[PDB]
Amino acid sequence: INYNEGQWSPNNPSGKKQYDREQLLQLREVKASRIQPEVKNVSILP
Amino acid sequence: HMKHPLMNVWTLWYLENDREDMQNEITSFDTVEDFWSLYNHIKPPSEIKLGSDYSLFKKNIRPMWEDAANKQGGRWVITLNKSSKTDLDNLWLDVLLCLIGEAFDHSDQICGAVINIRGKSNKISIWTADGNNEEAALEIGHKLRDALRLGRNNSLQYQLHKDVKSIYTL
Repeated sequence: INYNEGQWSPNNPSGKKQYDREQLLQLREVKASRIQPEVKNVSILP
Repeated sequence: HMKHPLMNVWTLWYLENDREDMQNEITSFDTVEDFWSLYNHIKPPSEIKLGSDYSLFKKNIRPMWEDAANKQGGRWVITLNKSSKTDLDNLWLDVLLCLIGEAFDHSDQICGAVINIRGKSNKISIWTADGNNEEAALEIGHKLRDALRLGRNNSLQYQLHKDVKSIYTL
């Protein structure tokens, strides 16, 4: 995705770990975001 | 593999209404991708049982105002005059993205967020550390109003946990 100057990115590991709403939502569809997580309670699962 | 790390570790909580014992620690995460891995596989706030809560707090802060981390703080409360599936899910998710993304200048003052599903009314709250830090509370409040496009259907009020009067109203 697009990154701002000074922002953390794979190309800029020293950048600030601050992300905008739009940037965060763009990462919602990557493969790592689609893996099922490990959770203790089940009632909140669809 | 190449995940985007978050500035803080976050823990998701789920309170199920019944007779502290009902606060349940769901899981913790510290990257953007691990957050979406969690959010994409759990019920949205519009689908959880009446009387339940979701909470997202920095690691080892419990969603309990009497705990030392929250005792001296307050909360920005968002109310919906007319509730709907769309506003509930969109507002909650947008609040979570503000938190994990560190969208506020006063990041250190944010403890977490809570959404109460209470049927005919619903509340979304952002808990801060010190209710006397006027600069931080107002900066967070103004950011919420803009980032969430709050308007006529909403009221933005800052209330001390110890208190029902409000300290600020936006």
